[PDB]
Amino acid sequence: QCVKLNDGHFMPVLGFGTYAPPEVPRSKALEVTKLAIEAGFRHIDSAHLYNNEEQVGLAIRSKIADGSVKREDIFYTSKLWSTFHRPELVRPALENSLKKAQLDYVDLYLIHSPMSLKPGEELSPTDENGKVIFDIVDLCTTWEAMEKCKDAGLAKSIGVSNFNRRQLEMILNKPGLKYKPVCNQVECHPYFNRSKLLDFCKSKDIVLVAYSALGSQRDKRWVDPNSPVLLEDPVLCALAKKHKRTPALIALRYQLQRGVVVLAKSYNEQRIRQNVQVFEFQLTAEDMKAIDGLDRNLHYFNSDSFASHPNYPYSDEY
Ligand SMILES: NC(=O)c1ccc[n+]([C@@H]2O[C@H](COP(=O)([O-])OP(=O)(O)OC[C@H]3O[C@@H](n4cnc5c(N)ncnc54)[C@H](OP(=O)(O)O)[C@@H]3O)[C@@H](O)[C@H]2O)c1
Ligand SMILES: COc1ccc2c(c1)c(Cc1no[nH]c1=O)c(C)n2C(=O)c1ccc(Cl)cc1
Repeated sequence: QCVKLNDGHFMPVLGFGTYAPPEVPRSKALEVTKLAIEAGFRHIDSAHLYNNEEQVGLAIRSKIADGSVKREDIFYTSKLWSTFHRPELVRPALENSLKKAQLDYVDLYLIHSPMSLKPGEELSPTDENGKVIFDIVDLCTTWEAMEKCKDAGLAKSIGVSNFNRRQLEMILNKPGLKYKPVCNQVECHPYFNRSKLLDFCKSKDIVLVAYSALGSQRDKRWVDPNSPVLLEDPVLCALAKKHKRTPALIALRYQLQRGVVVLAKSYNEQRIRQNVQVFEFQLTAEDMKAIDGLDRNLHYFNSDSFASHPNYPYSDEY
């Protein structure tokens, strides 16, 4: 149940999403990561941004200690936050994630976003007028620092997140490149299916990893409440009824059959266990075309405050 990455390592094709908004107590991340491993999740997606790597690492430690898994059975992802793009900050940021999680390595380290921010430990640097402070960094130099993290053994694989085709090509065409990104983790669901970007990634042996594949958590700081609810889509709901599954399972299976590695966040014990049932049924070729028809170019995150960023990913066609 894995895909082979272009560096030879293997990534489980279903991943557990661990982000929860700050109102959720941090003990929950510990509890649900254990439930996820107990349910069969082996790929766990975290990040410095999520303020939960300590709890996710504790959950992994606990399941290793009780004999449920070994460390090599777990695929753990962290991400470099955008205030750490300057190359001298990359390894210290990774080492800090490893210390928090009490891991010797991450299986995957990503550049969280191409949209560089003012360097510092402050995650949301803002000016005297409350505006986020951008930074200008050559992401090829960030990538060179990521490559050194892989050679140092601290990350088994390295990749990117929220890149568009042009930004991927900047890395791929970098002189003296040693490691291609193994993946590009991007927003991907039936209302924003990234088919052109997926075709490009396939042509370069880069895995597309889908986040907000269930339509996001609809956080009201970020999500227009008038945006359509993905899991209420009539086509998804009709397919769920036809297959005797759930709209969530349809949305996850859609990604698996188009060669996309799919993440699924749930902090609910029964939904966690439901999502691993994605492997138990199949969509027909006609089902897949019907879902392909749902694309609305819908980004669940209101990105107006970032649209002026030089590395804003959504100005290009893809
Ligand atoms: N690289 C990035 O920039 C980036 C951005 C966004 C997300 N991510 C990663 O992707 C992960 C998931 O994306 P997401 O956080 O946007 O959430 P999601 O996977 O789109 O799921 C969204 C909501 O679906 C609900 N859900 C889960 N399973 C369900 C089921 N079987 N039936 C019905 N509802 C179900 C969950 O609510 P309950 O918890 O109540 O089940 C969750 O809040 C994140 O946790 C994070 O790891 C990365
Ligand atoms: C749909 O929800 C979204 C969408 C985008 C998101 C996020 C959640 C999150 C935060 C988060 N929540 O859960 N896990 C995560 O990492 C970030 C850090 N995003 C980006 O950086 C991003 C890239 C391009 C653009 Cl234009 C805007 C934002």
